[PDB]
Amino acid sequence: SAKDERAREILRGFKLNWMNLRDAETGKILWQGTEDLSVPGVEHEARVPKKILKCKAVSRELNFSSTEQMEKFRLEQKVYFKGQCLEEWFFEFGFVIPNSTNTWQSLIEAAPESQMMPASVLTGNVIIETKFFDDDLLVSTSRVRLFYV
Ligand SMILES: *C/C=C(\C)CC/C=C(\C)CCC=C(C)C
Repeated sequence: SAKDERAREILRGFKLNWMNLRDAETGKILWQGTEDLSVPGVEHEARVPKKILKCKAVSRELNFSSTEQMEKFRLEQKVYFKGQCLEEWFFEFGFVIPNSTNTWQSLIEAAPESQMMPASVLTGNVIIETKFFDDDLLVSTSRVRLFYV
């Protein structure tokens, strides 16, 4: 109940300003999203360029503002393909200063994958469920359906 109240307070002060996917090697922006993907209760959509799938290393840039302080801001992202969990990502940011705006890049450094699922198969069939936490406090759960265009 106090937990519920604190979570809603954080969420009220929180905005995802933008998300970019970048080519980590060149810094080139491959996709820019400006919808607040952190808002719960709606299915958001992202139309990402199919060329993403052949990019050797993709950094995820999130820029977010928070009126509230957070001790351990972090994300859990579960990627579903046709209802079934394909992969899981966990990204910790850490301590967030009250009234701050922060640019956050995340990279999972791994071997590029030469064998991928077709864009035509992925598109519209991928949902990313993101849980926004401060430590163990769940602030928000959003869903984004991916199209590869
Ligand atoms: C290369 C990364 C891909 C295709 C997944 C990108 C993620 C999204 C688009 C949605 C991210 C959602 C939040 C940050 C809430």
